Amino acid sequence: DFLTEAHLDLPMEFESIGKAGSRLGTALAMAVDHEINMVSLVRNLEEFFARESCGWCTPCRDGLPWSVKILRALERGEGQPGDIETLEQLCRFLGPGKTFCAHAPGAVEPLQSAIKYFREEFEAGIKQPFSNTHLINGIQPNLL
Amino acid sequence: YLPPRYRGRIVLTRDPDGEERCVACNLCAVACPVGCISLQKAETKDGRWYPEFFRINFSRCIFCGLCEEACPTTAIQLTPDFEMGEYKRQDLVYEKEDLLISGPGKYPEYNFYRMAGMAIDGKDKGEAENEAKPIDVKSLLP
Amino acid sequence: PAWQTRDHLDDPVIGELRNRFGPDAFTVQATRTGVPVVWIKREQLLEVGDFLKKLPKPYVMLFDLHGMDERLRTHREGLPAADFSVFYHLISIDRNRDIMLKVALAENDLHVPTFTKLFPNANWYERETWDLFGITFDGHPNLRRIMMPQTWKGHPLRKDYPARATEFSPFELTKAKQDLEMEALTFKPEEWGMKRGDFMFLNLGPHGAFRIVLQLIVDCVPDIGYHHRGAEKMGERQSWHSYIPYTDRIEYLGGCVNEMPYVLAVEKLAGITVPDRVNVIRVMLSELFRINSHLLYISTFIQDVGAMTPVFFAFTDRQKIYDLVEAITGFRMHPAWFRIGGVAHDLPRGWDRLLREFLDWMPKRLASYEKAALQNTILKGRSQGVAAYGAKEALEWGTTGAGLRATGIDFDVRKARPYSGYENFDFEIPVGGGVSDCYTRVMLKVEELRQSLRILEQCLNNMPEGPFKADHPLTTPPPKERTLQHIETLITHFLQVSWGPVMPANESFQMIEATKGINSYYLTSDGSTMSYRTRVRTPSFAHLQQIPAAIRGSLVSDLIVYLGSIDFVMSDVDR
Amino acid sequence: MATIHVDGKEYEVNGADNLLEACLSLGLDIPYFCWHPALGSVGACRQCAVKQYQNAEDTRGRLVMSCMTPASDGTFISIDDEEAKQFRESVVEWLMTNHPHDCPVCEEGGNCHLQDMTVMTGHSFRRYRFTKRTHRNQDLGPFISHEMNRCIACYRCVRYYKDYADGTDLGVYGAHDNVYFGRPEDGTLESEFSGNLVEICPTGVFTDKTHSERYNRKWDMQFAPSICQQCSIGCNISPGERYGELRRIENRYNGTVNHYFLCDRGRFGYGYVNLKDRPRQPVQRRGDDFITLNAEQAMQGAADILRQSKKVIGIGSPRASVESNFALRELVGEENFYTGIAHGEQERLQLALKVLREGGIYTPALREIESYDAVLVLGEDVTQTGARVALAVRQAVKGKAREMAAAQKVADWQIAAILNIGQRAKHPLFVTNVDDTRLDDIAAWTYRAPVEDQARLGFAIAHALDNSAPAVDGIEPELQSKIDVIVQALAGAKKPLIISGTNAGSLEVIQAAANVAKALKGRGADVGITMIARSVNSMGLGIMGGGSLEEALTELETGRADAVVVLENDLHRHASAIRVNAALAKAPLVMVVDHQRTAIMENAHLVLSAASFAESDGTVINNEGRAQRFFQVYDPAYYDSKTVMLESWRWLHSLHSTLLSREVDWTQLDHVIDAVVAKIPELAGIKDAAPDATFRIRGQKLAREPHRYSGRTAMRANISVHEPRQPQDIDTMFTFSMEGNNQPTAHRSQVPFAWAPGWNSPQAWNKFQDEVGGKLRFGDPGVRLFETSENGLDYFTSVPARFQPQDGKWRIAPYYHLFGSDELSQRAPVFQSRMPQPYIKLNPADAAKLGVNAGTRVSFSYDGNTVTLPVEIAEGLTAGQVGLPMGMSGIAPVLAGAHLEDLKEAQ
Ligand code: SF4
Ligand code: SF4
Ligand code: SF4
Ligand code: SF4
Ligand code: SF4
Ligand code: SF4
Ligand code: FES
Ligand SMILES: [Ca+2]
Repeated sequence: DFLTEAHLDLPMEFESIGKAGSRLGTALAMAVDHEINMVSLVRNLEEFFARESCGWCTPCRDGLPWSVKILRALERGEGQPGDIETLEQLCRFLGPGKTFCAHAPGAVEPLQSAIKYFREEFEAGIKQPFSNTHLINGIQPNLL
Repeated sequence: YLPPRYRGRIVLTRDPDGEERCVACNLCAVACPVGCISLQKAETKDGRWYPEFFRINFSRCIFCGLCEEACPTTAIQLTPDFEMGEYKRQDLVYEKEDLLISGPGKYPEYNFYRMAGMAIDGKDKGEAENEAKPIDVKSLLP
Repeated sequence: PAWQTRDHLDDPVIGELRNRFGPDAFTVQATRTGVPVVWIKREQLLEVGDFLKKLPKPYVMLFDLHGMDERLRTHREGLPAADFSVFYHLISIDRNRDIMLKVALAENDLHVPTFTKLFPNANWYERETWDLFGITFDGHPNLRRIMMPQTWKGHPLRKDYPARATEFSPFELTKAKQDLEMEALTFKPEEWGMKRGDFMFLNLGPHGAFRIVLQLIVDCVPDIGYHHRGAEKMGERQSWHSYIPYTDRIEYLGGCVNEMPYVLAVEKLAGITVPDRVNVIRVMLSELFRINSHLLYISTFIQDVGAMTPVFFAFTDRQKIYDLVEAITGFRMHPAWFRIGGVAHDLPRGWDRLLREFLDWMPKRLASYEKAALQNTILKGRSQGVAAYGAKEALEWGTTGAGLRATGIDFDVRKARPYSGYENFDFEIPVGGGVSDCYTRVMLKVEELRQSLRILEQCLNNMPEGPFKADHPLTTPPPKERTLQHIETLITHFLQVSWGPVMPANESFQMIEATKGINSYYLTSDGSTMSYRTRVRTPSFAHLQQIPAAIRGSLVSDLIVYLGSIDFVMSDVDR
Repeated sequence: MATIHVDGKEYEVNGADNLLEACLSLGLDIPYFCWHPALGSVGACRQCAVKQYQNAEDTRGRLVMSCMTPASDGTFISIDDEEAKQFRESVVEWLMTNHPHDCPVCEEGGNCHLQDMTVMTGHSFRRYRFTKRTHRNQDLGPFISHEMNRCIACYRCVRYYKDYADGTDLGVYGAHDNVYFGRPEDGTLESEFSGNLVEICPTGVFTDKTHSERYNRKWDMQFAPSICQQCSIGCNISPGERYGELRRIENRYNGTVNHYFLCDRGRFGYGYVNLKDRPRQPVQRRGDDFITLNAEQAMQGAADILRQSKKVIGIGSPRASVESNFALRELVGEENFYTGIAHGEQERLQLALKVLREGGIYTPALREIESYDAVLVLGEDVTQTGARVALAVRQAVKGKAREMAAAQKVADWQIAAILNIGQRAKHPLFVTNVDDTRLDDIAAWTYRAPVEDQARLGFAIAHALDNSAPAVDGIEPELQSKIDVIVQALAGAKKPLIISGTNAGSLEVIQAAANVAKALKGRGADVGITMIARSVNSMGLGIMGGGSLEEALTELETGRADAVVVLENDLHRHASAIRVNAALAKAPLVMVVDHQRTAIMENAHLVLSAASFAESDGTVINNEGRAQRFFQVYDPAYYDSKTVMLESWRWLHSLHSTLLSREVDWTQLDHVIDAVVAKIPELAGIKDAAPDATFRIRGQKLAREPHRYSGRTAMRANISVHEPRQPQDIDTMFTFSMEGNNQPTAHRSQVPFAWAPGWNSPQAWNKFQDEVGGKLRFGDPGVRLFETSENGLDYFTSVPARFQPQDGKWRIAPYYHLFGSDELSQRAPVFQSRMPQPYIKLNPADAAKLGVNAGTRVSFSYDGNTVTLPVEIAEGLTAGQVGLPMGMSGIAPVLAGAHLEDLKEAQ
């Protein structure tokens, strides 16, 4: 999970990074500066995680490509208003014990932290309304 | 004067490309409460499902329109025409040549095969709506 | 929600039953009927029944009495061990509450004591239960077959009895010649009713066709069952969705009024609360059909006892109502437009101008009807005191509708137990001065027709926005535009129209105010895609049962006038 | 054993089971894809998710998978928990993102497990707006079509094909969301059990190609409980009919015999019913002209000539029912009744019967085979004849890995852990044949030898197990070493299985297998023995008895038999064609009662239009000795009114009454079965195989059609718009309609088809079982005619001499094929391409002496005839032998063990 400048001055132990909302991992840290768009950074991360799925279990094999396609829409500015709430649901349902191994829980850990700390750049992607259906002549639709 | 939604004579319609719209899925036959539809699926060398025969017993039909609303291709529709009458009850049994009309009827633009994943002539894999190109397992890209 | 499963233990009728018979003398069933359901033993049936008749706010009316087979019912958790059952639906007007009593039976001993002494309307109901099932009601005076002919072997609502005509041998006319010879030799063996008796026994056959054997009036005996279509049996051989056309043909004038109790009952088994636009659309179609039926009753009433020359203009007005119905639904009669969860389509875009043209057109005609009927003297003189009854006679024979309202009992279903969003409308309930006769009933209908037009005025000006179908997985069928493009919607539509929607195992019950009286649907689900038991309570059955009690002491002309005044149709009576 | 708490309620369940198979047995609906009762739990699809609490007071727990979670004592789970329900809906939503819009044109529609689970979760609204992934398809042969777009990646196909069925040519390819299930390249699926993939796959990826030619939905089918007629195993089947033609073959669950799986010959070999060449009316010859008769005319015409005859003989068939052979036996008398099989085939069948009835060794059912610890297969090429036994033997060989895992406290359902512990360790399996078999990949040792050499190894194993058994002198040290390997595995086994059969064509191999079983029985082992017979009612016709076909042909050509009534028999398979056609020309009256068009009906004087198994009722007795009833699927007179197809027992009983008293008697089925029980005590069990036609489920008759059956007023409306009466069944408890009972909890054993509310797929069989993967709820249909005898037999001392080649004479080594060797199923058009080209197999040294190579057409002489075949080369075939394909068009199965006098290159 991503951490902020406020999360420095904090020791590099397993339970100290654990109480800060993240995991200590390999202990090799990566710095993100002010010129990297967070949505593009997460989209690069999820693209790696989606394509490195072994394909055994459904919420990794099929859940993660949906997250990638939403982030590509957010990065280009084609995001729809239900998209961010889908990313939240994906993170909840790809947690520990719901998938077959720990690959998928590790994949959603950057995604859920970046929405929590940087929601404004994710909200900036939403510039188009919701439409996943096309009109059919002679059939009046069900108007919500 | 008849309204557009009038429930008279039952026809089978055609695609805008000119093929028959019925894919012989048998949903209209099972959804009919009177059991007045019999049909059998046939398949072209192209791979397109179509009805070998389509038979409606209009002596039994009550014109409820449950067949039209069951159809997932808009092939079967009810038209504003009540002009029917016969000397023999056997002549109330209509075959596919008495039912298949020259155009699309009430829904001018819907084509089911454009939606469907199944491959027929003119639509190979990835040529349907919201469908990507097939990627082989041997592809170099991960 | 208004559909969740309830045991109704907080109803005050159960506590006084506990304090009278003990806690071990009955058993409470949790249903979705909206009423308490209690299983009693047949040795206590009469004691429990006469106890509810002298409660301090007593249950005065036996709504329905019929049976269930129950042998093939797999989901029977909590019920006592039954091979057959008989249910008794009772109604208290002063509490605005109902109770249902269920008596369990074994397959060898189909015997229960008759309920006729307490409630007189039970006589025809027990004969039908004897006809369609094989339950014998001990103490019944003339327990003969009321639906099928007297040589018919077999009880057609038993689950071992085959439903379809194709399963039997066809009309080879071996039995047609014998029935023709029997009908030709129409003689009285003094078995067709009480038949105590010098006396001229005459059969007279006349909006429906039925026979009656009259003593020349010393004794009259209706013979019904000539219009039995097996609608109740048909519910067992049709899915929940494909049964919907059969609902429209219980009453021909009813149309979408007839579909309303069935879809509301199925929606209780499904657990569906519909949107507001569905409520206003369903109320709109039901008040249009109610206006059409009331104009038919007023029209035909003026023609038989009066000059029919001015009132023939009402045909043009009924043509306008049929053109508006087939503009909305598609077809003039038997629309089959109500769906589980909604309606079949949305309203077409030019509906408002046609309805506004009908609402502008109607008051001039309506005020001409009021002038033609309220102020007339000849028909009023031929309709006052002609086979009258009061409040005590209405509640005994289960008479509802304009009859019951013509007495002082203000009981509508749209106000007492609101359904389909009727409680968000401004309308009044007309009521008589305590005497129900031929003049009072017609005057009440003219007042009801004006209130129905008020409901249609609020529907055009307060038509809300949104869907015509609920968003729920048991909404059958799904919206078609989503079905034509989306696979999960296509999958739901595929299984719903073919195998059927799966209703979980429960019992639901809805009552509506019909065009004539109160029509209800009591549906039982065994967890399958078809109904296990479908019960249709029609008010015309009770109204036609009431006529020998009131016509006794009158002429044949009074019989014809009384039959023309009562709200009875034989499709309702025989189903 | 264990008590678990589900959704507040409390239940009693088996502790060894996992939570999915515990809760499905109680009637709690949990959705699932990747789990199968036969295959075990792997945990892939994540659809079976439930919320598990630590105790009764824990309010916030965790989501587990019920297929992967043991049902321990003290378990607290909630299926209807809101977080569990949302997740289960999401799993369906994730599978729906890439699924094609194909349900109207998908053959799985209405019978699709994915359709049922999508509705059951309650996911009906699409949110995904992006593109769908697509796949190209493969050609998988004439039986199975391929549509990879519909795949949900549940991995059931590969787990069935590689792990369970031990096929080698199906795998998973790719990675992430691009996983592809199929073959490495296009071509026919090589496994004999490939066709179970249509039931195993929960979607429409693998579908029946033979059914998609004449497709109809499941609700329009008419079903009956039937038995497979293609070999002797007796697999229970549910054939479906629409518009008067048999449409598909479905597996009918029977927990004692076949359970979830059929072989490919059973599943796809049904096409002979649908032939246009079958006789539909009785036909009487007049010189060259042919006259069509009705049922009354045929009986009066036949019995006039039969009254004038001085002796009438009857020829039965192994592929005819017990009621049909007995009625034939009742018409000519038991002194004049012949079985219709050759004398040598008759001698092997009654010896096979003798060891089952009098050997004192229990004969296991087809599912009981999977519990045995050692298997010796002597002579029976069991994959090609009796294919479901080979599937059952593969599961028995995997019992070693189950024993190791049980010692390490791994649960029985955790299949990937058990397979990892195993690591190619197998229970020992020793097979003997004339060439290589399809069991060679799992066999501890294969022995390719002539049939006398296979018997001589069998007698030597018995002598090395017991001193009292007769010995085989002349065994070389190389073979002697291997005999010690087999004997130490057999004697060290706790439960050995001995398999042989009549298809090897040797009396001595069957004698050697009873000696091995006797020697193991004396040691204290719980030994079972299994014999495979040739046809569906081979064991039933052997219990009835009669003289051989050769004796019948003698009585014809020596003038004593004036007439002959052949019943469902093509005599060319069992005896020489030239002898049969000569002896049927001397007879004044030849009568044939067959449902198939055969060569002997050209010169026949009267042909009666017999019914096939789809149009008939009757009892067949399988290789185990179990009597099983098969019911009629459809009335053939309903659609075509000129069709006079009656049962063979109904034609022969009526003919006997017209012969006696000039009045036809169309009898009922229970009267014929009652007649069998009185006259033949050995067939007394057939009365209890099924109930009679007065059996009712609370007054209801058992339904053949699903309750949503369609087209009642339009099916026959092109002939007459007036609806005909529904066909009436007086023979059985079933009705030719949908107005009847098919409840899962109905007290019956004969289930025509499985359907439940919310379960339209083959997964609806879970509602009909007591525990899932167990037995049917009220017992599996079928009864064993004989129990194990108190005392056994003596040792057979008839040891054959060692095989020696001869110059000129060539021994015929039998080769069998699943798609060619059976009489009815080789006439199916879909089997014409699946069967191989006719060949002749030679040793390389013998083809070098003959001067030929692979592909050379060679000519030989059998019985004065000449057949030319192309040569194939067989290294495992020993010299002096000649491989022929048995049961083809031209090569009769009586040729096994025969000799070819002349062999030379064709010119
Ligand atoms: S979560 Fe693990 S097991 Fe599941 S698909 Fe991803 S990598 Fe494979
Ligand atoms: S008309 Fe429509 S529902 Fe009927 S078979 Fe054709 S496509 Fe299917
Ligand atoms: S309109 Fe109704 S009765 Fe007529 S064919 Fe269609 S479903 Fe059957
Ligand atoms: S596999 Fe099932 S869900 Fe998919 S298209 Fe076929 S029937 Fe529909
Ligand atoms: S092909 Fe069928 S069985 Fe195999 S993984 Fe795909 S859906 Fe499952
Ligand atoms: S093993 Fe024999 S009985 Fe079973 S399906 Fe195969 S051919 Fe039929
Ligand atoms: S069925 Fe349990 S995870 Fe697939
Ligand atoms: Ca029969």
